[PDB]
Amino acid sequence: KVLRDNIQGITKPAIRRLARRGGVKRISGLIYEETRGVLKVFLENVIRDAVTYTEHAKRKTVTAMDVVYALKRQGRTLYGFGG
Amino acid sequence: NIQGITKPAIRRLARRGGVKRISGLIYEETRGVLKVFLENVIRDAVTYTEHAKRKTVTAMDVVYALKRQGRTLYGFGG
Amino acid sequence: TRKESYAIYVYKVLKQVHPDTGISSKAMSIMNSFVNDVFERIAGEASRLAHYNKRSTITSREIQTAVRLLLPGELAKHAVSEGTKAVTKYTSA
Amino acid sequence: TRKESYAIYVYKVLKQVHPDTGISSKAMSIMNSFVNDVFERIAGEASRLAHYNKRSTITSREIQTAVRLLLPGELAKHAVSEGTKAVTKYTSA
Amino acid sequence: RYRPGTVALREIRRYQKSTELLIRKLPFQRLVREIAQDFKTDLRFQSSAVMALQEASEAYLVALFEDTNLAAIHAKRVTIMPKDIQLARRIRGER
Amino acid sequence: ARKSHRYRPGTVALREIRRYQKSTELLIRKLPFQRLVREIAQDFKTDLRFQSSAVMALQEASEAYLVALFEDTNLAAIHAKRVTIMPKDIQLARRIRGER
Amino acid sequence: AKTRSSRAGLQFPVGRVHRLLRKGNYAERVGAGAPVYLAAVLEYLTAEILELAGNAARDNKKTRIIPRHLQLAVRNDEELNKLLGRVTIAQGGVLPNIQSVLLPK
Amino acid sequence: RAKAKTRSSRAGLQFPVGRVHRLLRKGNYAERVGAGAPVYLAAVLEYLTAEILELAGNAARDNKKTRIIPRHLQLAVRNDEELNKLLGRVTIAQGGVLPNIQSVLLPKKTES
Amino acid sequence: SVNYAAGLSPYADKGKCGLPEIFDPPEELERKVWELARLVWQSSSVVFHTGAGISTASGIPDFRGPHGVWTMEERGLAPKFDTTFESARPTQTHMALVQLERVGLLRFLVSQNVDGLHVRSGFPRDKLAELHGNMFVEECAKCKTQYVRDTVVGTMGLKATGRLCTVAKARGLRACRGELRDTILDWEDSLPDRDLALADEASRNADLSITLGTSLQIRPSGNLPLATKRRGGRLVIVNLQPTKHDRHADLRIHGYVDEVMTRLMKHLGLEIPAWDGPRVLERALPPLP
DNA sequence: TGGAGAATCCCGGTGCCGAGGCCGCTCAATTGGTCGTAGACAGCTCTAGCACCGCTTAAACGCACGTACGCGCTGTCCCCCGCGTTTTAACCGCCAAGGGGATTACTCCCTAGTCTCCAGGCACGTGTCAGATATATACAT
DNA sequence: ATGTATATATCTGACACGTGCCTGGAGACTAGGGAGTAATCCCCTTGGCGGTTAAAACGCGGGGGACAGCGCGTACGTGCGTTTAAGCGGTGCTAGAGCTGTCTACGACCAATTGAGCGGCCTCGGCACCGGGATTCTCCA
Ligand SMILES: *C1O[C@@H]2[C@H](O)[C@@H](COP(=O)(O)OP(=O)(O)OC[C@H]3O[C@@H](n4cnc5c(N)ncnc54)[C@H](O)[C@@H]3O)O[C@@H]2S1
Ligand SMILES: [Zn+2]
Repeated sequence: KVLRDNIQGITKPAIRRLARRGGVKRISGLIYEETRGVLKVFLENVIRDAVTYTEHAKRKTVTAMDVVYALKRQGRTLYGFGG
Repeated sequence: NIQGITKPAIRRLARRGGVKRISGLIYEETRGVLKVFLENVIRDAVTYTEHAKRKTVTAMDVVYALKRQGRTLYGFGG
Repeated sequence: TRKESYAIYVYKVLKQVHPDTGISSKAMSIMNSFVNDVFERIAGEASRLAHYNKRSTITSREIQTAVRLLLPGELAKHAVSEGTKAVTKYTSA
Repeated sequence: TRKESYAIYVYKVLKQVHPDTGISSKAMSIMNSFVNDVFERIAGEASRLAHYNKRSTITSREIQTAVRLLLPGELAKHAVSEGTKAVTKYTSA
Repeated sequence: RYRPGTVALREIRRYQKSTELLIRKLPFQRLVREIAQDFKTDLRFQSSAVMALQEASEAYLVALFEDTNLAAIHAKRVTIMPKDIQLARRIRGER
Repeated sequence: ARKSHRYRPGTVALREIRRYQKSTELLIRKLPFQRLVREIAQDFKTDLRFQSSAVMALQEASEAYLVALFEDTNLAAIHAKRVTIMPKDIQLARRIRGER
Repeated sequence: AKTRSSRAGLQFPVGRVHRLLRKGNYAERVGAGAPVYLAAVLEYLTAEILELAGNAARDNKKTRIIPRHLQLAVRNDEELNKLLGRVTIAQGGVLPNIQSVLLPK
Repeated sequence: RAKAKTRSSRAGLQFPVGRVHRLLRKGNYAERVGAGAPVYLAAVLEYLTAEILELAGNAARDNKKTRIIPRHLQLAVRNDEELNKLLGRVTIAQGGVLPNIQSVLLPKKTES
Repeated sequence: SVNYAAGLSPYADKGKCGLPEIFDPPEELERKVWELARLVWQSSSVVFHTGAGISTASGIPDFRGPHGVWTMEERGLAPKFDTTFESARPTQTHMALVQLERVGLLRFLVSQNVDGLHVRSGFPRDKLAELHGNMFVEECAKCKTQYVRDTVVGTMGLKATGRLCTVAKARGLRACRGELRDTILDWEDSLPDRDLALADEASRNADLSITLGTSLQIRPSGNLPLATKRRGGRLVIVNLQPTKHDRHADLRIHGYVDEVMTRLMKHLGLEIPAWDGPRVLERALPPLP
């Protein structure tokens, strides 16, 4: 129930695919840990805002609209989930 | 009238920024960037002024223009 | 309870501009979100314009100034032209 | 003309925290603008929070949530602490 | 066999043409739940919520990698290193 | 008190950096900048009167913007194993910032 | 006709726009001409984005519109891109492009 | 009527509660405003002002002055990570910039 | 006993290594300390000035003398040391000055040494002015809060030590996180604000100030007793080497500071406490009869 | 220059879940009328933006010289990349439990709206205090 | 005897304090509706299991470029002397910013009416998927 070190779930081929989508032709070995850390920080910010929205609404589920509002607050408005 | 921003002025701005050496071709690019930034801010401020039916561009209009562009400026009221 | 969406009017506009083209549910939801966001932007800017000048009513002038402040050049000019056309055709009849 | 500002209250707070220290007029203007900006941000976030939950009122809960969303780090924690203490003292009276 | 570097461009073209979600869904959901465990305990994420989180994260990472590649090319290189990511995040006001 | 020819090219620049990062006065001549603001605003609405505080606010905003841009440009130039900021550094800094 | 949207040359709901303006906590009073203007602007912007998306779909040998077409339409037009710079379209992907030096020589 | 003791005095604050209540009501943020919202908002504003002013006074002490100027406010803000994050987009007028010189630009000693 | 010669900066324009250790005849020294005692016993505002000649008796070498660190670093290479700041045994003069403050005769003290032995001797910190600094004191960069440590911070040039400020404030204002920099002035560095201000005030108010164990060659620290005699007042310069203001000196000694201070106390009938560890005390102790 | 291939564009067949149309209707949009006031319009004034000039002089501009840096070429080596086999766990399909989101009554406490009373807050005046500059005196060379 | 440094005095500016004046805030009050609070329903999330199998992991070799070093040209830094227009302090003028006064066109609100957009209903097809045929840079030669 207490999930641990799931950041390793973001594997080397996944970050490589993301880089290739971003136009990268060659990727250093050290890039993967840095990308994992950046993704973790971004997720922590977005999830903190979403959980704040949820807890204010007296709910116990993180609705998609909570994530949409959290992204909108941080200037990363997302279209395709309502709002 | 753009040349009023002299090379020593841009050098002083760079020194404030932290720059140690400045290529000779920096100055034109800095002038262009300044012109674009001022164009945007002035356009917003003049639109605000025209809306309020004023012939004078009040300072608060510039403050609101900057706030709209995500560059809130303190010390001028508002 | 039933929810509100701009699906019907987006459909009508799509049929008017592309009479032989469809649209996916995901694309319709994206368009609904876009319409909501642009409406919120314009309305909030109009409210700020009214509040700045001590006005208490969001008239067509506030909306015009907001749409001129939000959209870039060509988009703002076309939007303001169409809004003026709509108001003229509305008040006239 | 009747102008409104937070100058007196800022000066009172300063003299409460720094018994022997002045403040320039320009610095006072910056502080007044800062108070206005933070007030606007917190109030707007509270309004959006009220609109999301289909509520038609703003309460200490909405302001607390807005403070949590806006202020980062220990700043938000201590701001919430001070607001809660103020509200409980006010209600106790 | 292919001389190194030629299939990197092929992967670039293939993964830029397509629009699916690059990261695997289940590990990302586990990561999101682990992250959320820190703030409040025993949440219940809607599937749409985790899909939104994944879309946002993938878009953010693709944009960050594009900026990082621009920084690397500016540095007279072809390979992106952590310093390029640091530069890209610093020039954008992040961190 | 404290505890107590030609300069090598590079030391006077450091002295200038130390001097200008410890002061607060605006680093652009007020009259030419005011003329520039009037010229830029000329293209939008003619016979437009500017408050003095408006010109001062514009100057402060532009000064802060250019100083921040030059800070990012210097960081980019250092990243490229260099000391002299070039136009490509400014272009990269703006492009990463999102303005370009 | 009877409906305000019909009297104006629009397809968007003027009544719904007016109700949202009144209930949205924007101002104490809402002018009778504001809903017409706001609906007109929304209709024009939807028309523009849908026209570009449909053009992309036609160029993509597709008879419908999918998020990818919307993303391509938004990113391939400078004015809309500046308008929608801080938005991400789910399932929209990224505009295809490669750097000028990574190409084979 | 009895003696008019202001809401701020009862709350214990220094910022005005009645004024912030009026700003909330006339600001068009909600159809109605709670009776505890002005108190909480005023307390938060007072705390933030007190933090900025305390750091500015420390800055002025370090700079050898007895009067706060915009430079002291800028130094107080940019030297605190939380305030810098909160005030990231602001440009405090006449505040200058922090004294930052990159290590690479510094000269190399151990001469002679 | 780490030397503040290379630690300060490579630039060192001392230009003083030939220092004849002139010693006074015992009878002339006795008469001079006698007249100094007669003057000081009646002078009200008395402020002292301790340099790096007092702690030479402790064991840490001086700077300018024949055994001075700078002297050895200039003439060849032979820096000799015996003790350490942690093990630094306070000199009898430190406790003598502590007693002088206790009885209230010592109005103020403006030292320029670095070991902080006066602070470790229990001298009220509100009465001292460590112009150059003190190793056992690290101050918070942010809020200028000063911490007395029992172990040397171990840094030079006003630099971060690695510990964050650990004091808190009222109203819920967040506890500070200052870098906790050190206190020792490198060449061409500013003095400590109101410590220097208090030293100037005390020396101006001092109608009789005696400067001990210092050559007075250094900035302000050697100039305070110049101002102690301007606008009135007498200056007594007790030092072996010829000081930079002997021409302006109203008195002079050639002998051990320990011996002359002991004779001064014996004439005054005053006794001396016998050192301690880091028994630091800040608030001014009440005057004694 | 030429020649074999992995991967890619494209033609033919086609069937399911999603796009598209039907329709009853029920709550929201529409028409007409009443009333208070927010703002349209006109006046007055006097604040401050604007225009111009003379004198000071701090800064801008042009040139000269040299060195510190940028830039390019060349040579490791080492660190990725591409490919092939193992294996590791995602993915999908289906099924169960039950928590928690969503809707519905009752109601009751809280806040909008009014009115009256009056001290807190602002505009102005002022004098006092602090800081900076200039002059005079004393000391040193 | 002259030059420089320090100290004291005077002048100017800015601001904290003091004062009267007024209007926006506090106390007391009532009415009604927003939202607590409890009950009920069932949608969707969690959880599990099992099979096929797509993608991750690991190893191995080679070859591409990262990086360091060295050498050459020249562009910028620094300095100096000549220019010039910014800065400051004057007056002198007037466009229009801000306030006030008056009145009416318009938005809020309400009653009564009806119609159109939504939930659930079914029908039909666009393209993902499959088979193979022809085509483009890679790599080698
Ligand atoms: C930065 O910090 C350093 C510190 O603050 C002082 C150290 O030098 P001073 O104290 O100014 O002078 P100093 O070199 O100590 O001159 C005193 C002279 O006295 C001689 N001496 C040794 N022991 C003595 C006793 N017991 N009595 C009298 N004189 C004595 C020394 O040999 C020395 O010549 O400034 C620096 S810079
Ligand atoms: Zn501290």
